[PDB]
Amino acid sequence: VIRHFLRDDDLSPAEQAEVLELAAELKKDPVSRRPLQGPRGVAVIFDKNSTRTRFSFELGIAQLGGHAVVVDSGSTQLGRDETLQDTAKVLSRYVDAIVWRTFGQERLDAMASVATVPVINALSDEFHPCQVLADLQTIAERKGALRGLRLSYFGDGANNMAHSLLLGGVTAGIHVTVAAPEGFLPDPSVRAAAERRAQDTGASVTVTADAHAAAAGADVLVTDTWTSMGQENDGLDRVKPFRPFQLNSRLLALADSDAIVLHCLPAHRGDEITDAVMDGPASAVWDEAENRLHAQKALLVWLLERS
Amino acid sequence: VIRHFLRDDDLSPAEQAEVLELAAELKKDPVSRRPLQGPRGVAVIFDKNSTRTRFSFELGIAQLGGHAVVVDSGSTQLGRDETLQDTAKVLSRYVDAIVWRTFGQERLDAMASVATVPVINALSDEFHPCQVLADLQTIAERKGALRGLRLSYFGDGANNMAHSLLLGGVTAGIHVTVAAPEGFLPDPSVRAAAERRAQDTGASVTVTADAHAAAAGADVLVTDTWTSRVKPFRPFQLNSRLLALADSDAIVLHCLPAHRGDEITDAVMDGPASAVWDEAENRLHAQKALLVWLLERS
Amino acid sequence: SVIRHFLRDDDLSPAEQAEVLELAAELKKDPVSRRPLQGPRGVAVIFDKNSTRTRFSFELGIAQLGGHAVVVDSGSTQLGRDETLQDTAKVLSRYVDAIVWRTFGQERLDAMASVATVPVINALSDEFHPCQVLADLQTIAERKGALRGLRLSYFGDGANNMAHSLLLGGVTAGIHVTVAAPEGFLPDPSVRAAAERRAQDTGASVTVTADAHAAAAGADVLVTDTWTSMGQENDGLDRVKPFRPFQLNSRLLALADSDAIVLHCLPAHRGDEITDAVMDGPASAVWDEAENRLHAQKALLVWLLERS
Repeated sequence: VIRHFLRDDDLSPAEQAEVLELAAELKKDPVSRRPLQGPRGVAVIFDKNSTRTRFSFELGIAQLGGHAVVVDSGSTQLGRDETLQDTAKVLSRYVDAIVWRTFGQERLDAMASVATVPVINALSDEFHPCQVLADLQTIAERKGALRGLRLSYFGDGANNMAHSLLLGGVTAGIHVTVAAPEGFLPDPSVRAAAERRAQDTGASVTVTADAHAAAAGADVLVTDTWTSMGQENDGLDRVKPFRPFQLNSRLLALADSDAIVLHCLPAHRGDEITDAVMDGPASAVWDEAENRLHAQKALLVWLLERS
Repeated sequence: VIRHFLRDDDLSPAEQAEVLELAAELKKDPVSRRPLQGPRGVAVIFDKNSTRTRFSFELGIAQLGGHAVVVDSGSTQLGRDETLQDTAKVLSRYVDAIVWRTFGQERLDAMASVATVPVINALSDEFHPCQVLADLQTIAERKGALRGLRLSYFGDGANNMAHSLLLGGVTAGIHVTVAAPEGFLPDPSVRAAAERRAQDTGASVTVTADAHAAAAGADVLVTDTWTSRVKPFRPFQLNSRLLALADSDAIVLHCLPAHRGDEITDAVMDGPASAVWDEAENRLHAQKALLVWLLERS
Repeated sequence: SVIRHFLRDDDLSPAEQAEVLELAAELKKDPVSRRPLQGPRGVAVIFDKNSTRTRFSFELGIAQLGGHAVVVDSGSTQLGRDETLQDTAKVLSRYVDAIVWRTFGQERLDAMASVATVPVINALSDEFHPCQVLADLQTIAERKGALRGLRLSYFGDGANNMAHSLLLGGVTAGIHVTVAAPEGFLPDPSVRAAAERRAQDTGASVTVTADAHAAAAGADVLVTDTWTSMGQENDGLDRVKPFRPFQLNSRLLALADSDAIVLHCLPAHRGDEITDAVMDGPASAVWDEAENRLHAQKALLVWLLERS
């Protein structure tokens, strides 16, 4: 059985713990594991723009001994000239894993349904699970055991980061709160999956429109841009509902005195997060970005040896 | 004293056999040849979109120890800011071979006239010779000796795949048939070159509008998308009806991407005659063999 | 230690430039003998503008130092739009050991270098092209030996990146540099003054003239470049008539030293700034010059990495 990573709950709590431990080991010894020596190939396909995911996967694959074939948005978007299933079958003959940033989750599901190699979600409309592996590695290295920590996410509660912080966070035993305005709440199916997974780990799920209540006592405060490129023409004012949820100094003062701040980047300073918070002593955004490299190398090692 | 690969007949029958033998060796032992260790560079330039050619060349070059510099069609078109001859001279100072997917064959000829390193056609409007090397490797590993086999291509008989199956097929001793409607027949000078090469190998060339006759007794049945306007080609659809007419143990090939329901049906493409996935894999092995072979002769 | 960047030619002292150029000759002889980036370690190579020579030379050179170039080209969204240049520089510094960047305004390079924790290298900007001039100096040294006291004349637009870098990099090597350009197209005053100060240290000199024949006479090296960059195509000027007298043609080359060599960074517009006869003739060193982008930039990277 081939293991894929299309959503955070694809890993059990025990498996997630294995990946996060390998991530810590690979951060210490970054070229000690060469499962892709040869080089073996890995597909890294971008239907959307990327800086952090592009650099971290391309270099991480190289440091595992492999060669990343990076496909840009200049190539014809996949699924136009042939079925995604046909593409997955041919790519499986060239590479040992397929890393793909795309739109609908169903596109990832289609490729994983027929690929003979692991398929990894490098960002979809619905989830960003490699980002949250790096977030969890960052939280662990700054706070220790993840179980019982309180994490609050602020902004659009139905975007990929909100969904993956729910799923990935409760898998780690984190008490996850999503603070979002009315009409921007997590997908019900994702919320229910996080609630079921939380039963197994002692975690919990909270969804609230009360930003100050979400910030109070939190160990980790997280936010993300409020609007994806596909939502810019959706007809909504996507600024006025979110301003109460801005991660600013006043909000940070409400959290635990030792709280840290995460943001997957790119940040739009002055919108979802302020300069004072992002450049202040609680910010862990640069270590978080670095840990994309280490966490994704661990994920690849782990999937490859189980597939 | 420098060898290029712009069309299938650039290799003699004997040299094609050498490259195909190397392809089988490299498929068994994919990192056993490292002529590009260093790394030395290879340019891989795309004037137009690619999946299979991009992956197969980029990874194949890496597995020869080299480093492919992949130039995308999003980058400024080649020969727009300076002559192709100036580009060829400069690239020859950085890389040991130039792989190029373009349109007009005369562009490939211009590059190859001045480059001091091998130039390889990664797909042109006229030929797709690296695809046919992979096809020949696929046929060989399933049927053994190529000489005397019957291969039929169906559909648009005027495109690069039809031309290269003609030229590369007769170079291997294959009796090649193109089944195509009038107005979409092979270029006469390509057909004439194929008939000429066929005299040396025991091969032959047939061009027919009768898909049933072409399918009857065929050992290899091949098709490709119809446009690069569909009414003339429908009778040449590679479906279960035609396949039922072929020889026992016949192989089905399609260079990809496929438009399922047009030139080929799901039942044929997903059925037990289909070798389209091995065929696509063999782009990697056959192109590595081609590069090894060209580099040691250049 | 401090972090050394290479944004303009004078970022290297004369002694430091000599070290880089010596390393360039050593690496040309033994191209895989230095592996500071083995691992591989990453290097970012970002192109806000098109390139062939800089793209191939940096991507392969980095690989031959053992590293892995992450090449970002113009189809990926332009840097500075999705997030600040400073945020980008901080993030890249966590993934790579150096940042190579072809961009527009020099101030954009200054912004990344202010926050980056790794060397930033100018791979061509509006104001300078210092990696080209390192390759030019390597080529001249190959052909002529000692650079000190040679006479080099550049012809064409006196205010573009190649004129500025030939001034600064040339006098840093002890070369007497002349820029021959029509009035109105003269070097930036602050670059001219900086080159005059640096020339005083090396015994070199700076000359700026509208007299192309006088600039060619006695020269050891004649250099030109295209007259018009993309950003100037719509500046309203006739950018042909003023530059015709400055064309590097056979008549001009005949006025220089009988063993003079000809350089051109490429791409060339044959028939405008240079003629076929000159570019394809025996004085032309343009192909060696292009090849030396590989060697000189490898030397630069080795040198910066060991000091950062």
